[PDB]
Amino acid sequence: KKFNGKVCLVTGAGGNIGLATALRLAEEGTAIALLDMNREALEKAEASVREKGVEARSYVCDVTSEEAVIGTVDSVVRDFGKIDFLFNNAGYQGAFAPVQDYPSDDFARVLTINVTGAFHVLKAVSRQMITQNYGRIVNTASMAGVKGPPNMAAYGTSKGAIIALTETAALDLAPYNIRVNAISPGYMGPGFMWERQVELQAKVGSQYFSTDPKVVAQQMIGSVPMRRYGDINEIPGVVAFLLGDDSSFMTGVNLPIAGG
Amino acid sequence: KKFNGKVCLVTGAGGNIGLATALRLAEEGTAIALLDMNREALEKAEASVREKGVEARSYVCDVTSEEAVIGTVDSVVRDFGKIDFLFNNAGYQGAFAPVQDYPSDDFARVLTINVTGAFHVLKAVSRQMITQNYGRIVNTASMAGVKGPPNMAAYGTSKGAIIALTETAALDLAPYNIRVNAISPGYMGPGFMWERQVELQAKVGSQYFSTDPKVVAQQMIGSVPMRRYGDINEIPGVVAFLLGDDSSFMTGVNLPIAGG
Amino acid sequence: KKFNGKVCLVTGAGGNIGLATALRLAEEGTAIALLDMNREALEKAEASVREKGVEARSYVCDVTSEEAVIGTVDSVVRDFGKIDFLFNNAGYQGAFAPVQDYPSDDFARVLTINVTGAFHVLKAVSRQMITQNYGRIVNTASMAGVKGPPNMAAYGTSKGAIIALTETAALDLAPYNIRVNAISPGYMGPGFMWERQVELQAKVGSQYFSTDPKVVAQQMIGSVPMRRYGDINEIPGVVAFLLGDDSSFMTGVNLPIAGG
Amino acid sequence: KKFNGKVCLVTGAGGNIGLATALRLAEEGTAIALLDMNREALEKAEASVREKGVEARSYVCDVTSEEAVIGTVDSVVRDFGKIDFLFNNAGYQGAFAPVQDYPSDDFARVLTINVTGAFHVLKAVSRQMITQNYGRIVNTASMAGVKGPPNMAAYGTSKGAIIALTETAALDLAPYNIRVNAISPGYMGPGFMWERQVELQAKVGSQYFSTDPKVVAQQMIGSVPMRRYGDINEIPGVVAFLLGDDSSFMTGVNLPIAGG
Ligand SMILES: NC(=O)c1ccc[n+]([C@@H]2O[C@H](COP(=O)([O-])OP(=O)(O)OC[C@H]3O[C@@H](n4cnc5c(N)ncnc54)[C@H](O)[C@@H]3O)[C@@H](O)[C@H]2O)c1
Ligand SMILES: NC(=O)c1ccc[n+]([C@@H]2O[C@H](COP(=O)([O-])OP(=O)(O)OC[C@H]3O[C@@H](n4cnc5c(N)ncnc54)[C@H](O)[C@@H]3O)[C@@H](O)[C@H]2O)c1
Ligand SMILES: NC(=O)c1ccc[n+]([C@@H]2O[C@H](COP(=O)([O-])OP(=O)(O)OC[C@H]3O[C@@H](n4cnc5c(N)ncnc54)[C@H](O)[C@@H]3O)[C@@H](O)[C@H]2O)c1
Ligand SMILES: NC(=O)c1ccc[n+]([C@@H]2O[C@H](COP(=O)([O-])OP(=O)(O)OC[C@H]3O[C@@H](n4cnc5c(N)ncnc54)[C@H](O)[C@@H]3O)[C@@H](O)[C@H]2O)c1
Ligand SMILES: [Mg+2]
Ligand SMILES: [Mg+2]
Ligand SMILES: [Mg+2]
Repeated sequence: KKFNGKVCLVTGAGGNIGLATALRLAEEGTAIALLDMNREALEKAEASVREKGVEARSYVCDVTSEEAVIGTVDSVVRDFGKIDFLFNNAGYQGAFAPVQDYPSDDFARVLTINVTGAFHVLKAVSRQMITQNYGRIVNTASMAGVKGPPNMAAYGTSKGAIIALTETAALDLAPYNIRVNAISPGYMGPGFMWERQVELQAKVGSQYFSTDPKVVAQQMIGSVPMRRYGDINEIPGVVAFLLGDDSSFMTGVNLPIAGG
Repeated sequence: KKFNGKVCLVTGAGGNIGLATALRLAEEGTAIALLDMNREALEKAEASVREKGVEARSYVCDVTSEEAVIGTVDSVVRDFGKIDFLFNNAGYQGAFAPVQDYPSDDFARVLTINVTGAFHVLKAVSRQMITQNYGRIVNTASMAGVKGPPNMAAYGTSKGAIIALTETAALDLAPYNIRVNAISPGYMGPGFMWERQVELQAKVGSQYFSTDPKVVAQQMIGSVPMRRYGDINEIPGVVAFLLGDDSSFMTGVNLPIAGG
Repeated sequence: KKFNGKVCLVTGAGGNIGLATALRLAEEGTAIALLDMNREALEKAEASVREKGVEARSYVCDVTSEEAVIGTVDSVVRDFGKIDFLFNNAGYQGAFAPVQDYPSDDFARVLTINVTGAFHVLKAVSRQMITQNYGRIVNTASMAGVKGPPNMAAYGTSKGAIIALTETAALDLAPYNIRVNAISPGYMGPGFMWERQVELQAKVGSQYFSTDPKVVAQQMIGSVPMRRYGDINEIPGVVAFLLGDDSSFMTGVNLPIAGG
Repeated sequence: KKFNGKVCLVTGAGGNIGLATALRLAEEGTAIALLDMNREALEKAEASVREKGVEARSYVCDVTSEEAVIGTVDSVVRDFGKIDFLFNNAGYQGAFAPVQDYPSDDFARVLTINVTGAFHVLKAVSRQMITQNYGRIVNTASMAGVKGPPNMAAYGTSKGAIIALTETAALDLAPYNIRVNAISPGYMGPGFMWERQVELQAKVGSQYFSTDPKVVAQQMIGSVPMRRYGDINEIPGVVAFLLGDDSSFMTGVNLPIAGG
């Protein structure tokens, strides 16, 4: 059971992928600092992680506020003593509309949470890892960043930005024994947020998907070679691999988790 | 002269690549709407363009203001009647510092001008191109967005965003006879933008470049297979190719202009 | 009308893309050396080119035979004096079958004609260009090389090899004022090639396409954002662009011609 | 210990990466079927594997001979009963020379061993895996296939072919619960295969490296962000990740193991 004595700051920890990844890292003996802007979801997640029997604490923090991020990371360093791993995962999906009708205020919001916020967290945590001369970081990008999808102007651009940020961060931090990589999930389901993407692409009425949500879900699944959307639980193991020693000579890489 | 009869809106038109491209398109016959936030630069550029024998006009506009962009685009349409081509090129280079010390305010600034501003222009202009059922767009990305460079966290992420946005826009706009592509210049020189980069990279003291500017320019040119930086004038032709009919079945692509 | 005085060796010249491209280069004043193994196709192609009014000669040659290629290039050099351009285009589509039943002999044949054969030509011709300290080369790859398609194991591998060979050759030949690039056409129609692709994909019965050829054609067209296959006449201008001076700082690049 | 009861066929099992990978898989409880053309290296390699306390057997076989490949695979299924995992790794490094001087016989030999032979193995084994409706495959590509390197025309081309072939095979075999992925090692040292690369690049005297072998080695390490070549033992864990359940929703992907 590796990761014993390791500490991981998970952002967006109250959400689907963040909670699922925290549990896996915990099951592995990792101590977890949960960070999310959503208090209710945060505490519900903290409870599920505590059972795993590892040390764990929560921090309500809006990553777009750098002052709140810096204070929170400092409280984390104070509460756990160090931050070995970072799963820089908080994010917002954005509206769905073709570019000519894309809500402009929403576009800046997507960039601010997904890029600037992810950067606030990476910067503050990286300074700490530098003092430790050790650290492994995984940034959550997306297949939308690998190839811009229809009606997702903002999100796609935010995730493509994350992929480049990951490469630049990998180069800057390499000298301090820190590695930085990214994961790019494709269609993940079910539950919800899969339903959001299905309903909202359907509502657009572009040539890319039907306006019938049941039909859209089939077109999306139908595009995956494995012919299923992925289960949220198929992501934590990729994260763990990128944080652990088997990826020791890997940095600056982006792993599609998309069924082909 | 192809392009005879066409109208191209060029943003960042008072700057290096923007002016060079405007001139080349004017030599081919296209009327030019120049857009830049720098009035002094615009005016010198507008006079050079008119020397080529086409109609040319200037619009002082900060692309970060959507209200200014929409106002300007409307005036461009009132003055020229249409907008056939768009060279979405205004940009800011950003600071040079490793990620752990990257100025946070600058980070948001780079993203707002390079991604949100670029998006404001793309949205307003594509609305007009849809009305025409005709449009060709070229977004200026960068080799920095193709692979994130050291000490350029914000700039590389902004151009990685432009590459994905170009893909999404291409998908969204294909049904209306609009194509959307990008160019990704590598090391281009001489001049102070080339000098700013040599100088500011040298200043960081990172492992990637010497602290001596003469050695940094050597290291940069020495990383290019053609062993020379590119001339700014080796960009206009590429933009013209992506706007004209020789690229009629290409959209959503990104062209490296980098020497190998 | 540039290319006056230029000499272009086109392989696969009797073929569709080859003849289309030779005509366009002839229209720009370039003299054409036509190379193909198919004599009937060649003579009809040559007649079409001469009609353009430029110097032209045909060479029956099987590119898989290095000795035939060497002797042929020597003859083109005596007959025209030099070889400024090369469109390394001859190719074979291969069988269509899922990998577990892909015909092994055919697999080897696809690699020999599409890779080894293109390499024989590229080597022989680059020697002449180094002697002239000038040359521009375009290799015909394919979207199947950019992303391996279903049931096309050999063809995809052959074009993915062409994309790498193009990058190495660009590096190797850079010091001699030689540029080497590639084009990657996607779906092209109508005609024999298109009919074959559709028909043979339908016959496989794989999950990727309908078993009814009428539907398979619609599915292929349907996968394209521009919602049409491309016309081979949308390829010559791209080759011409990669050969001429507007691409002067571009080498080692691969241009998708795929509709999105 | 996952993989208890698993059987993995490893080709090039007498070589560095193949032996290192089989040992790691044996430590996880995997029975190894070692395949190579060199009997003596197989003997030593199998000796090392046995010592991990798992069932292991060796097979002398030239992957370029399809008849030998099918016969060997049948024997493996007879001796172990099934083939759950495949590490398709045998390969030949090729000559080192600028394309214009690349030895043509060697060019073909490289393709035949690295592509056709890997294909022979992939085909025969996928047929078995289809029978089980279960299989995980890892093909060894290389960073040379990700971007064509100077003086390695044949090798880069063969590895670019492997990456495309990996994508096609992932599509073809996905319906039978089989996944196919690749790894792309960068600079791996020390040893004599690394020394061979260093010595032969130095020998070419191209502009890409020093002519002094000692300096070449430093230039290669210096191009790595992590500033060190990777250890061969930093590859096994990646292959194991790609064969195990943590990569359950990943197929058609290529993982660089290159230091940045
Ligand atoms: N679900 C998918 O299919 C999918 C695919 C690709 C990428 N992703 C990405 O994975 C990550 C996690 O996504 P999910 O699937 O877990 O969704 P999710 O909504 O359940 O979780 C995202 C979490 O981040 C939090 N968050 C949002 N804005 C924040 C802010 N300003 N400060 C702090 N926390 C904030 C939310 O409150 C939420 O708990 C995101 O980056 C998302 O874009 C998801
Ligand atoms: N020079 C290079 O080597 C290089 C390499 C890769 C990409 N680029 C990109 O090419 C484009 C043109 O760059 P350059 O080389 O021409 O530099 P430049 O500074 O000369 O021109 C950029 C121009 O955009 C304008 N601009 C900046 N912010 C603006 C705003 N908010 N609103 C309106 N105009 C604004 C500036 O006033 C300037 O005239 C940029 O997007 C740049 O990032 C340049
Ligand atoms: N047509 C398409 O849809 C398409 C799509 C992607 C890539 N391509 C590639 O474009 C190129 C030309 O395609 P096409 O559409 O023109 O096909 P085509 O069949 O019309 O012509 C190919 C030509 O090459 C010649 N040729 C084949 N083997 C040869 C050999 N050993 N020696 C000399 N000549 C030989 C043929 O005789 C023929 O004249 C090929 O490399 C092909 O794979 C075509
Ligand atoms: N060493 C590196 O730095 C590096 C980097 C990228 C990719 N690779 C690739 O990784 C794989 C492993 O290579 P290595 O590093 O282990 O070198 P290696 O020489 O130690 O092992 C290659 C093994 O394959 C065998 N082989 C060669 N031709 C064969 C044939 N026709 N039939 C059966 N077996 C054959 C060899 O005899 C040898 O045992 C190769 O595909 C190689 O090209 C290696
Ligand atoms: Mg990108
Ligand atoms: Mg015909
Ligand atoms: Mg490739």
